[PDB]
Amino acid sequence: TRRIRKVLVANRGEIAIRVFRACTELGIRTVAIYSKEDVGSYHRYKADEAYLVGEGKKPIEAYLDIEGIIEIAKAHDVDAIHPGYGFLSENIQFAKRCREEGIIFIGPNENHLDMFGDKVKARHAAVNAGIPVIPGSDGPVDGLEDVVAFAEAHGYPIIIKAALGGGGRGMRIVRSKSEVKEAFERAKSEAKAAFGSDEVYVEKLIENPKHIEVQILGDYEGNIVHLYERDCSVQRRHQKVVEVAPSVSLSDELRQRICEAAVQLMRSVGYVNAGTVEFLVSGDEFYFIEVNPRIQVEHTITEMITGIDIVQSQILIADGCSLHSHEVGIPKQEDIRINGYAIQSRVTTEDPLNNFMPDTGKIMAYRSGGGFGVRLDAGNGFQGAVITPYYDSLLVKLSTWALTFEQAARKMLRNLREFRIRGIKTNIPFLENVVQHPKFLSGEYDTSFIDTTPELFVF
Amino acid sequence: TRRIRKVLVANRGEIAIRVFRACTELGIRTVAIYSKEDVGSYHRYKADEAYLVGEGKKPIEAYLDIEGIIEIAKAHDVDAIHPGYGFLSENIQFAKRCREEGIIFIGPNENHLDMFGDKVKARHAAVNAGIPVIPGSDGPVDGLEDVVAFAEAHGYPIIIKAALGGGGRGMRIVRSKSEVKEAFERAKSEAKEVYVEKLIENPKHIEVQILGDYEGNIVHLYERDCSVQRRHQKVVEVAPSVSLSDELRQRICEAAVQLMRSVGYVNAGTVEFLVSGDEFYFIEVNPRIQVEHTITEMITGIDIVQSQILIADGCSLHSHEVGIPKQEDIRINGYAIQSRVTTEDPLNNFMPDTGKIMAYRSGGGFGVRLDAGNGFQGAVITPYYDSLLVKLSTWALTFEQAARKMLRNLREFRIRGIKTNIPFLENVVQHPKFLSGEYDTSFIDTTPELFVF
Repeated sequence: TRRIRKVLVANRGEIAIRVFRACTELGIRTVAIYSKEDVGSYHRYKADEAYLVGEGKKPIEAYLDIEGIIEIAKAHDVDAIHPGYGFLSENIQFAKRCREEGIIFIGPNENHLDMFGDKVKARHAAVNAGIPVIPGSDGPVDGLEDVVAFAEAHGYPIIIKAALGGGGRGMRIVRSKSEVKEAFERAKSEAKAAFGSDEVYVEKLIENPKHIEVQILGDYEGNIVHLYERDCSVQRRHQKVVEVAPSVSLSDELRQRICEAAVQLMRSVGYVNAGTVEFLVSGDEFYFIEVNPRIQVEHTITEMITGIDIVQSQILIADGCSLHSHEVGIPKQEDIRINGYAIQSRVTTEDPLNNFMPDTGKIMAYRSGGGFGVRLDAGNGFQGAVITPYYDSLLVKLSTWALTFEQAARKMLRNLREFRIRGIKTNIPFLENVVQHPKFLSGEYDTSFIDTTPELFVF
Repeated sequence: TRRIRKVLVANRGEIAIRVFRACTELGIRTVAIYSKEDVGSYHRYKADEAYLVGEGKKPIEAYLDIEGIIEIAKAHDVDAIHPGYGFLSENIQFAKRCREEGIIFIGPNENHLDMFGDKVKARHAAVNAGIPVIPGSDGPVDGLEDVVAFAEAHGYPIIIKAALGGGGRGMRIVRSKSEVKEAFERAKSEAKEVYVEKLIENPKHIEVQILGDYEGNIVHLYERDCSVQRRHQKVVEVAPSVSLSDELRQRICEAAVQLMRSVGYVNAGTVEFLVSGDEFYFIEVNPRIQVEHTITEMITGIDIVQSQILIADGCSLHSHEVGIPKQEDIRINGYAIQSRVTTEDPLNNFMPDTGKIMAYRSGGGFGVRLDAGNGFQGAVITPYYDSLLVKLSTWALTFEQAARKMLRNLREFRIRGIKTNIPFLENVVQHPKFLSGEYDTSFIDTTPELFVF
């Protein structure tokens, strides 16, 4: 039976607002939480009722207050909590505590949150399921001949990483065999000097990939569907900037192989609810790299090309409904379709002329464009608002759909342009630069785009 | 260009919450007004701001205080007012004051309101546009032989009415020539000067949605079928009409466009017709939005309220912002049905029940729109307004499916603490005559079972 009368969103800003709408639409009452920091936040007011959480804790911590949140749910007849993204949404402790208190958790099961929070467990999950992964040594290599033969087996470019460098430091790229001997000896002595261990791993470098992600929905009855892919190749220093759906110049036969790859893995683990599978792509090959056991900021553009409300589905799936049930109403795979293109970006208070440091303060004048095929998910982008340093400094999330990619791009550019802000800086001039650039407009581009095109940083 | 940054909704309940949605989806800030009575009304908390209006007036008059509404709008920097339906939404003096105070009126011009708020002025605009109307004597008849001849030209059945009387209190049907002699004779004695009209009996009731811009552009969004009526009240609307020919559909829609173009109508409006076989007849223009507007949005995929706001902001029908395709490219897909759940107890003559809702749960889901009025747990339903719990609209690829969803969702409502009309709504939507897709305005009033429970 449907149990969910009232839902609490344990989150803030645009994604809280997003789930409030989904709830109201479904006839479900809502509960927002806010920190002292958010006593003036827009989201506090878009819920049917709001309660202060994590009092005396810090700005970020007050949303991590697992016991105070749950104390609120039980205190006000909450049946289920939506975790949105990016706070407790992937936290195992939260989910099982909900389960103990008899509060439903909109999201997959804990063994899902665990298996996909560990890169090793996931890598194993994917190989078990028959999906390709990026070739790497499992431990640190024994010696030079190992790196040589790894390279003979997988082809350069390769990359050698210090063991204790963790991620992101003590890494060395090798493009040729004439390059490997010195590059290895060096990678040892340098990791030993900087971290204290000479141990290094090797990986296959998949260079300048397209970053392709697939949306997934599973019910408790084992049904799985993909809502096709979103293209997240437009990135600055590896952080997402503009997502496109579907991927413009992705082979449609390649589109197929990828998506099936994603369902085959999620079915093999019986993923329940909403989740995404990420791949890196080069030519005809693709490699699994991550699963996000939750919804994502950019879910919007898939909803637009498919016509499926993803957040409404999350809730219904959480109350026991199946993907093809009357209420969820998602069709069989072969009848799900994409129509046109959709693009998203996120207007922030990041000052591109100040190393993108987030500006703070009070927005004196605020006005936006909007319209058909335009979607305005506001964070705290409104006139008179007070933007603090504590959070995601997100003014509004902007999603634009049109029949043709070219059209979707004009729509985005035109609506970034229609914005009038007074009182704080924003990242609009950079967003403007990115989506107006011939390379993006070409539909054909990979993850090296932004980092490699310097004119994007002239204002 | 565009000037709308803030809109006040001069209304309450579902229609005001519906416009609050559109506004937010456009980056537009929202203000609500509530009467003292609606101090715990849901819509008050759904707007960005909210101010008590008409304090010290009756409940209805509260939402009729033009000067109190203007005041709130000026004091709070409102650029435009949405009247919704059913209060000041057709009030020429309301639109006049807005223009006066340079406040945009989300709706057509004052002359549109005037000509279409009068049956005579309306009939003349329809006629002057080449649109068929229902036959009548342009004045009182001179004697019996004129009635005879009127019916010979237009055909029985005819209707005889008194002048000092009015529609209803002074009206008599005549089906054959045998009656006219005695009927005409009676009408003269009873009414004690008479008029004659053709009777369009058991007509289907079809209305066409129209939109126009300040550039002179006009599109229809096809028709809604409102035949299903209890005592001429609308109970269940369907779109598109299930058993209405395409030729006839096309003919009826063009009639609506032709007529609205000829008057330069602007913003949202509806042209009502009565259809009989292959003939149809103009009867009314609703120069505002209607309750049923949901089901037309659903089949066409066009957001009418948002188009309303953008059109009043100067935006062209086919501009980037409004985004409506060429008339020829506008399509309909699937079917949509609307129902309104109220506290009308059909076991107490449909008298509106009041009180505190102790328990409330509804269904919901894909293809289901819930436009809440005051149907929520812990709500207190007063006898003063529309007494609406929730306006229910369902869409599906086929009519049968859309009917089943509507029926299925009605059955999921759990309401404890007060009566509703779901018992009637269910009987109506489950009946095979309605499911057949082939019914007219006589359906409800000639099917008694609908009132057994």
